[PDB]
Amino acid sequence: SLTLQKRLAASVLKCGKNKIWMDPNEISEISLANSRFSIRKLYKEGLILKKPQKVHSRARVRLYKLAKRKGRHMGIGKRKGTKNARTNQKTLWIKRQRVLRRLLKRLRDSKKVDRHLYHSF
Amino acid sequence: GSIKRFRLKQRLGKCRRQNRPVPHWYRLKNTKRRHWRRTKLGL
Amino acid sequence: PVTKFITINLSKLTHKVCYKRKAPRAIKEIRSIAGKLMHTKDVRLDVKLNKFIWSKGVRNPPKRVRVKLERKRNEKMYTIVEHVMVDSYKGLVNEC
Amino acid sequence: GHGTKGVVSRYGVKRLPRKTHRGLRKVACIGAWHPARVQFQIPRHGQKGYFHRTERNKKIYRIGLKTDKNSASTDADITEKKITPMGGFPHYGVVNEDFLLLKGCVAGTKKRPITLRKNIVPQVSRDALAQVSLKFIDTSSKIGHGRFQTSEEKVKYYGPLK
RNA sequence: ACGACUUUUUUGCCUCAGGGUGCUGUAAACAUGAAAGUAAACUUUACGAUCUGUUGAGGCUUAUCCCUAGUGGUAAAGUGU
RNA sequence: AAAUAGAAAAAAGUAGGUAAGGGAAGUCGGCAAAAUAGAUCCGUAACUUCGGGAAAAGGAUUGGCUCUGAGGACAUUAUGUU
RNA sequence: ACAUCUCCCUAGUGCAGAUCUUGGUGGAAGUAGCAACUAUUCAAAUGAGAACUUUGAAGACUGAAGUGGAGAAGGGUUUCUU
RNA sequence: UGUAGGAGACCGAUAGCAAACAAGUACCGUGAGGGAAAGAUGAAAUAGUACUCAGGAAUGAGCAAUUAAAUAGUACCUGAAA
Repeated sequence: SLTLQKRLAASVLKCGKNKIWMDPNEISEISLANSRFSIRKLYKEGLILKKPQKVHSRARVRLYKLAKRKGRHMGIGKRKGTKNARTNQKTLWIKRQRVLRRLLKRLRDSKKVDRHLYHSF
Repeated sequence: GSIKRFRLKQRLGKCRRQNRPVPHWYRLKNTKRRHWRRTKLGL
Repeated sequence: PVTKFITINLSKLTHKVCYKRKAPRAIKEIRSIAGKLMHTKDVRLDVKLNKFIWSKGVRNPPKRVRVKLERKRNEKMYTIVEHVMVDSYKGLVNEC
Repeated sequence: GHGTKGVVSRYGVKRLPRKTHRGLRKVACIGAWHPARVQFQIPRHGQKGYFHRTERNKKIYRIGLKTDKNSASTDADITEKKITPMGGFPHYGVVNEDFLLLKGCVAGTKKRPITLRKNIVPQVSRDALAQVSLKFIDTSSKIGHGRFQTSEEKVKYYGPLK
C-alpha cells in the first residue's frame, strides 16, 4: 500500500496528494521507502513526481474582455443590474465635482480668473 | 478539551495503562477491556 | 490461435440503456461479444480501446467500433480485444 | 400481447382523485361485508392482450394474385404496383404471394397467423350483397411518413444525385 | 415480472457490410468570393458578424425497419427417461 | 465512500416530465401544477391620515456583429504624449 | 449416595392457565429488507481467495457559505509505525 | 451495629444477603442516584488432546493417541422439554 509514501511525498513536494505520481514500474523500490530522506531520493531520481497542474487559461477571458472594450456586450439583454449598479451615482457626481474643483483652483491660482469669479463658479 | 489540567492528564494515562490485556506468563500458572467508542470513561 | 478484425455496432448494443450506465454497458457488451465470438473464458480489454469508449463521457460512447480479436492459447487460453484506428466505417469486412 | 396490466389499462375504470394517498391508479373498492368474499365481477390486475377473439362479418374488398403484375394497380391509376409498400411493409417487407385485402381492423399483430372462416349463416345484407369498385390502393412508405409512392416516382422527383 | 410462450440452430441463422426505405436539412474544407464598416496606400493591400458557391450536401436510418445463401462466423457436449 | 452488488424493465409505487380541442364546468376549497418574474424606456386609477397606494393597472424593447457620440490624467500655447 | 407404609411429628408440600416471573425457543421467513447524497470503467500489483485493498490510465464530482484549511466544547491514544 | 466465636428439624444456585464469582463490581442515569448477569472436567492435567495424513488457513480424518471413561476435550457433571 502506497499510503505512507503518498503522505510523505506530499510534504516533500509541497503539493496536493491528488497531484502525486508514483511510477507503475519499480513500484517495489518505491514501496520500500520508509523515510522522508528516502522519499526525497525517489523524487530526485524521478520515481515520484508532482503532476503538471490542470491550470485554466486566461485566453477565453482575454478575448471576451477585448470584446467588452470594443463595447459589444454592453447592450440591454446583457444587463441585469440597475443603472446605478452598472455605474454608481456617487462616483459620477464625485468625478464631476473633483475635476471641476481642480479646474477652478488651477484657473484661480494661475491667475486666469479672480477669487470673486472663482467663488461664484 | 485540548486544554486540560494535571489530574485529568494523569487519569487518562492511567486508564490507557490499565486497558492493556492480561499477561500470558501469569495465565499459565477474567479480563475487563474497554473500547473507546462503545464505553466512555464518564469522567 | 488467430487474429481477426471486426466491427461492433455499439449503438445497437447500447440502445435500451440510460446515460449513466451507457459507457459501462458498452464496455460489458464489448467484453461479452468478444468472449462469445472467440468462445473464451477470459477476455482482456485494452486501455487504448477503453479510452476510446470513454472519450465522449457517459452520455455518448462511439456508435461503431472496429475491434481486433486475438484468440491465444498461451491452460492459458484468453482473448485480447484492441482497437485499430480507422476513418470511415463504410465497406468494412470481418476477416483476418 | 401487452403483459400483466393494472385495472385502468385492463378494464378502463376511472382514475381516483388527485388527492389519493396510495395512488390514482389504485383499484376499485370491492365492498360487501356480507357476502364475506370478493365478488369475481370486480375488475382486477392481470393480463392485457393475448386473448382469443372472433371478429365477424368483415368484407373482402379485393383478392390479389401473385401472378398479376398489376396486382395493387387499378383501372384509374395504371402504374405498376404490387401490394408491398414503398420500401416494403414495416416488419414484413415484400408480400411474397397472393393476398386478401380485408375491410378495417384485424385482431393480433403483424406476422401473426390469422384464420379466415365463412360466416355461420349466409349473409343477405346490403353490405354483403354489394360489389366493391376500388379507385385507388396506397403503396406509400409506412416506415417513414409516406411522402412518396414508388421508386420510379422518387427517381423522377429528385433527378441528379451523387 | 419470473415461470411459461413463439422460434431457429449450415438451401439456415447470426454478424457486420452493401443496397432499399426513410428521418434530418445543406457538413467539414476551400474560394486570385461578396458583405454593415474598420486601417493604410495614391482605385490596391490588410482586418470583418455574415451570406453564397463547390453542395438536396453532410449525418443518422435496427435495436421489436426492409432486401441480399455479400463478409466473417456458427460453440457446450452437459442432463432426465 | 456512503449498510451491498449484478441482471432485467410489466404492473404498482414514488420523485418527475409532456400533452389535441375546451378552460374550473371536478372538488368543501384553483389544492396541485403552471402562468408571472431581470434590466432600460414609457405609462400608472379608485382611494388616502397626502406620507402613500405602486413593482398599481397597462405597454414596448432586450441577441450577434461593424461603427458613431459623451465622460480623465499628464506637457507644449491653439498642439501633443497617455 | 440412596430409602423407610413400622409409627409419628414438622413444612416455604402437589400448576395449564395470573396480558404470571425468569430463561430458552419456534411458526411468521431465506421472506420484510439492505431505496437521501449524478458514475464509474480498463489494466496491473498484493494475496489462498478482490465490484467495494493498493498502483497506474481514463471518465467524473466537491466547486472556496468546499467532503478544503485552522481552531473551541466534547471525546481521550481514537494519533503514528510495525 | 462492628468484630470474634458456637449454632441450626433453615436455603441449596430462577433458592438464600443485591452478591457461593475479580459484586456493591460491570453497566446505565446531567446528577441526586439506579444496579446486574455471573459456581461444578477428572482420582490425578507433575495425566489437558501427542503424532501422522489431507488441508491457503480454519479444520477434518486416522490403521494413529492420553485416560477406567473423550458422544469426559477445559463457555468440559448429569443433560429434560420446546
